[PDB]
Amino acid sequence: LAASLACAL
Repeated sequence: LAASLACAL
């Protein structure tokens, strides 16, 4: 989940 937030942004 954490990585998905950074990736998206």
